[PDB]
Amino acid sequence: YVAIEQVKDDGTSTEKTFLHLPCTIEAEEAEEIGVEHLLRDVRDQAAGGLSIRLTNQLKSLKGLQSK
Amino acid sequence: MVLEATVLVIDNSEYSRNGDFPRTRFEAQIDSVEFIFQAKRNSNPENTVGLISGAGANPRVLSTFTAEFGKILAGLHDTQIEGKLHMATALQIAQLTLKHRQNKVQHQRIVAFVCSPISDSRDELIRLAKTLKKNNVAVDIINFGEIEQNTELLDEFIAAVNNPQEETSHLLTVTPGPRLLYENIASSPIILEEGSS
Amino acid sequence: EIDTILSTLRMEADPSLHPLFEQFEKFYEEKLWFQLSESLTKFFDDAKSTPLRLRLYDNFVSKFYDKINQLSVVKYLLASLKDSKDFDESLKYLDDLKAQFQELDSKKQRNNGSKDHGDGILLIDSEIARTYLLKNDLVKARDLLDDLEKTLDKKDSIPLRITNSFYSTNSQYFKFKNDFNSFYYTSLLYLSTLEPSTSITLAERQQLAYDLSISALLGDKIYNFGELLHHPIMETIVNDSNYDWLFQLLNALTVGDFDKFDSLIKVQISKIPILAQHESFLRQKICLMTLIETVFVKNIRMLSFEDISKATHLPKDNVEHLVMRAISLGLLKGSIDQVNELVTISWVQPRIISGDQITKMKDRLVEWNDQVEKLGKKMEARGQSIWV
Repeated sequence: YVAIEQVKDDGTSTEKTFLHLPCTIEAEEAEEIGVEHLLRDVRDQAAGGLSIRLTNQLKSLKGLQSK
Repeated sequence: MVLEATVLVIDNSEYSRNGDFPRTRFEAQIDSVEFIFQAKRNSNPENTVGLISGAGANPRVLSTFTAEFGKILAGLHDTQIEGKLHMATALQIAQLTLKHRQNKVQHQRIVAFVCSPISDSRDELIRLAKTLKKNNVAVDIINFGEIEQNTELLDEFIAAVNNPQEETSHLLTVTPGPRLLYENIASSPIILEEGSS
Repeated sequence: EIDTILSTLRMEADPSLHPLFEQFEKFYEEKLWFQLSESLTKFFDDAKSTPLRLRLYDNFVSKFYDKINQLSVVKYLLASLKDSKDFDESLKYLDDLKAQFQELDSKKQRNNGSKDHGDGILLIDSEIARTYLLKNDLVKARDLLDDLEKTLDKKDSIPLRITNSFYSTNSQYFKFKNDFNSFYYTSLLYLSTLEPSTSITLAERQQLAYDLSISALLGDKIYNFGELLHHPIMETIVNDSNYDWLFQLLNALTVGDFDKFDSLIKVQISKIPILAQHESFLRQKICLMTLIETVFVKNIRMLSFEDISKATHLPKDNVEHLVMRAISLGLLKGSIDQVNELVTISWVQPRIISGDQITKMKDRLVEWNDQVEKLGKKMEARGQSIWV
């Protein structure tokens, strides 16, 4: 979230607020080789084989419904 | 003064610019702050002083505990005069500032300059007063902004605080009319004040 | 010296306006610079109506400025030249004040340690621009506004009063050029952000309200009625004479009834010379409004022309043409088929938020939510064993 300053136009004064910015992960190369080496799990979703993405299909629906 | 840490609250409400003390009251208070700090240092080197604001919506730590007039004055040299007193918020925060200390044997004292009437419910400050005193924080008011344009309601509060404590609270009355702010404070007990210790 | 000026002011003043004058003399003396500002502030707000202002302001602005907040100095000057119907006078006093702030900051900045003086700069320039617009030296005004806009963006934030004054000047220029759409859009920004100063009175709401309403009536794309109501301007007052007929036009649009609309407008055509000559606009506007609304509420996104013919109360020859224009503007987008006399939309402007329409939103997302549920449970069962 980034603090922005903008007129909230409704008959209300200038409002200061925290607007969502999507964020992602990223790893430095130097860290990353070591991240991968630490990890060795079969994953909830890796985009691997048929059976793995199939699990993700069941998950993706239940995702949307709560959402 | 021996084994004592005193945070000065500087309050630079909109009644700080009032030219009652020459040239203005705001510049009169710098002279006052320099006055208190050098006197307490020379007397005892274990005396320490920090500088916080009573002004703005939420207080600002400008300085930590120090025996350095340079450190205090650098923060003081640039400060706003359009902030405003919010005494109730300030009281609870001053205590928190005071937990870190050069050493713990040093007492807990606030000296607060006052340039404007209270801006808070009267009844609340009485309750806060009695929370401070358990932990033995005593608060000495150099009063001169309350009696400009409002009645003196500070007496109630000073009585409430007053209990056996490391130091006692004091009401020292300074006339808002011209007399030079540092000058009244030099004649008032500031180092002739005393505790129950 | 100054005392002689104060005595003249008191003699001409009302007994009721005596205590404001008497407070200026004592507080100045007492060097209470807080009350010196407070007493003054009360005076300029309402006693600006009276000529009392000329003698008290100019003298105090040129003498004892340094003492009080700079903001308070420029606020009085603003009040004095509001009622001033002289432009030589106006231009003089501004140039003079600007010079004074420049000096003032040399001492003041160090003395307080922190204290802005850039507030007064912008406001001066905003006033000067405006002076030129009324003098109809439009070109000078244009470039001063542009410069202010650049300056302003370097700052992260300014006071409400600063952006309200920028906006006010800009809105004035736009109604002068009769750029109706831009007048109205900038006027909205003005209302939201408005000065906490109470210079704005009920009569000042009314003055502004006739122009705002005219600009949007003659439009074909302005649909900010919901924002309008909620803004101070129409919020507090609706029950004046200006807001009898004018507000009924406004209502008539919203309910989308052309029969009422026709009745009112004929009477208003003799009385109002703006409405006399812009007859064509008023009828076009109402047509586009009912049409964009009718498709929206329907979950069906195609409706025949013939039903639209009924809805807009215009023959079917005229409806086909109107719909060609709807695409051009981009208020609706879609395709046109005259092999069934249909309009099939693929895009519809968001309509204004009303309790009724929200209710439709709530249903739609409930409905979809049941499909999701039904599917995921069926999909669980089939291939139960493999979910590795």
